[PDB]
Amino acid sequence: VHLTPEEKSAVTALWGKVNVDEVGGEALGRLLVVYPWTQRFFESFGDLSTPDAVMGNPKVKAHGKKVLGAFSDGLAHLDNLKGTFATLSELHCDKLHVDPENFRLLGNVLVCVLAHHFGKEFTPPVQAAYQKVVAGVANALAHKYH
Amino acid sequence: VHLTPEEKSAVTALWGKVNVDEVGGEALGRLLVVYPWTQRFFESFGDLSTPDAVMGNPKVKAHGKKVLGAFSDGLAHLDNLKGTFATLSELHCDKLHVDPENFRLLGNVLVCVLAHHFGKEFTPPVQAAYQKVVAGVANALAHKYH
Amino acid sequence: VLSPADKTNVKAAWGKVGAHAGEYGAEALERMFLSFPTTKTYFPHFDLSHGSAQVKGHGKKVADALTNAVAHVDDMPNALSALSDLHAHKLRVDPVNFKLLSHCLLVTLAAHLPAEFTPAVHASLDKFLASVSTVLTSKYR
Amino acid sequence: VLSPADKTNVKAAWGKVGAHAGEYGAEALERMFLSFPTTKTYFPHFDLSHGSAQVKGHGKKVADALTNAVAHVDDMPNALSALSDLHAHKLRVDPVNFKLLSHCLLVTLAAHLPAEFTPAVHASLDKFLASVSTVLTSKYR
Ligand code: HEM
Ligand code: HEM
Ligand code: HEM
Ligand code: HEM
Repeated sequence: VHLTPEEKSAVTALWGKVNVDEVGGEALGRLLVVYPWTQRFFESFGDLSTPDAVMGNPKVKAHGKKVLGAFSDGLAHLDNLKGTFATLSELHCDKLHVDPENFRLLGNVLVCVLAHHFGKEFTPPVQAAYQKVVAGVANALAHKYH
Repeated sequence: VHLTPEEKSAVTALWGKVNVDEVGGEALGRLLVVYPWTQRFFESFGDLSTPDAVMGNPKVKAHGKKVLGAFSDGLAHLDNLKGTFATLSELHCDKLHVDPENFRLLGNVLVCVLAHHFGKEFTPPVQAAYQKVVAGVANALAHKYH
Repeated sequence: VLSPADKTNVKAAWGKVGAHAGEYGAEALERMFLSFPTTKTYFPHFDLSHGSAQVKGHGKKVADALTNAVAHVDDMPNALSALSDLHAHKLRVDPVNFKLLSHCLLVTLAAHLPAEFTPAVHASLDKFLASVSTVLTSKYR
Repeated sequence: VLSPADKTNVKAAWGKVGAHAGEYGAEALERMFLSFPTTKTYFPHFDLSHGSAQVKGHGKKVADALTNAVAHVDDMPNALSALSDLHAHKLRVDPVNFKLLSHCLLVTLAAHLPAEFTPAVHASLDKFLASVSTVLTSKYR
């Protein structure tokens, strides 16, 4: 992503108050709960029956960790997202075959959750910047199902 | 896009059977009839009131020529699609603000159309080669959005 | 689909919204013009700038509607026959744009309901706006 | 959203389909795994080579399902219940794949029914398949 620098800063500074141990679960959990067909990928995690099930799923928890952790890396290399989600894309497009649209989804639910934590602080202009970040990452794990 | 040589041939083979003066409009008209909200972009065309109205409008048939014509360049350039559609991508994204979804929709009605003319001859393998093409064209057109 | 449960939270959450409905319908509108400029193309006869009064006006209109739909959440097809015609036939809004607005409405709700935007409610709200969107574009059928 | 004119044309198209239906259904699967390889991913216990008697048997089943749907057009949610559970809950198909198969069915209805395949008709089947699809995914939204 482009991002102006006032954008460059808002994404960041905000991203700096994120308990990653925490958001990456919310996000990976909400997804499983909101867009249910996504579950087939994580049959292995176990009981995803209810939201509370999903939410209380430590596996769900530990994984969202992994995801956001990738986000921060990506978030760090806006300039060249492709380098970063290198192996990432291979995995999703290739070994797993996950429709890119989903990636798109994981992103929006990760905006939705930032809005939840930071309330007013998450501003329209702020959302705007993140929205840019999200598209980038998406496209970056995508352009491997070409 | 990639394509097999018995692929790259076959497309081109079938294409040569195309009555360019015609196919362009069957597609465009059908797009407008099947996905009515696309009419927004073509208000200046005259009367799109009905299918027959649409299917018969001369501004539609003429422009149907221009578009098919774009397809022919692409075929001659099954590599530098990006390169090939760069300028159109500009018109389309920056100025017309057409959603990229609409290109997939167009290439998919032209496939229907080819199927329409050629019957048994547009076997599944043939379709697939075309699917490849149409898709490459689509990404190509939507470039300026990435 | 609006499971019973679904209808509960829609009401519970919308009810929570109350009179802020204007604000939020404006916040939501605003969120959309910025994150997705492509949508701005349908409001040429408007000032889309921040302070903007024209948008506020329209935001209330949206909020109101969401409202009358939440009410007759049970029969939004009749509950929206007008707007439906207007969006489909008059405006010929691309159906894609609905998904972008719902998202920026979601993101407004969540912004203003921390104790209340649970992964269950997040879900129900998500389903109903889709419900809404379906109707609003059903005439494309 | 499935006007009579719509229910009338569907009818005819499928009317002129007859017994080739099974083979037509098989042809669409085959065009779909062909142009949309990924889809192959749901059919691992399947012989997905050119003459798969399996593929043959399915193409039948699917078509059979459409005939039914066509038959209960104004009651699909109900005529198609079972599958909705099969697809959403059991198979968990990404809703997307539905658009691919209809596109394939269309392309096969056209390739075979040239004379009937007319813009309006094409427009009416598209809307048809479009509902069949929506219903097969209701368990989601
Ligand atoms: C779009 C943002 C995403 C990011 C940043 C992301 C990141 C990751 C990471 C870092 C891993 C683990 C690699 C390893 O440790 O070896 C992973 C694995 C995986 N992801 Fe994603 N992912 C994303 C989206 C998705 C989506 C949308 C799905 C499906 C709905 C998905 C499903 C999977 C699955 C099944 C695995 C299993 C890998 C394993 O367990 O070793 N991911 N992803
Ligand atoms: C997807 C593949 C497409 C191709 C190859 C294509 C091709 C073209 C061409 C060649 C032109 C005009 C160039 C000229 O007159 O010099 C054009 C213009 C236009 N296209 Fe596309 N088109 C595509 C898709 C679409 C879609 C999906 C839409 C709308 C939903 C669309 C809407 C328009 C409009 C409104 C114009 C107006 C041109 C004018 O100012 O006269 N196009 N396109
Ligand atoms: C749930 C989503 C939506 C709701 C509830 C909604 C509702 C409404 C309402 C209540 C009005 C005003 C009706 C009147 O004045 O009688 C309206 C007008 C309008 N809507 Fe929407 N709408 C929605 C989605 C959209 C989307 C996604 C777009 C495209 C960005 C859009 C574009 C417009 C435009 C351009 C107007 C015209 C206002 C004017 O004439 O100045 N709508 N909508
Ligand atoms: C036109 C819409 C569709 C219809 C009418 C349809 C119909 C059916 C029917 C009737 C069955 C089970 C029949 C039986 O065994 O008695 C079935 C199973 C299945 N469907 Fe669909 N389907 C549709 C779309 C899809 C799509 C888009 C996919 C994903 C690629 C899909 C994937 C499957 C799979 C994997 C099975 C079961 C295979 C097995 O028995 O192991 N379906 N479908």
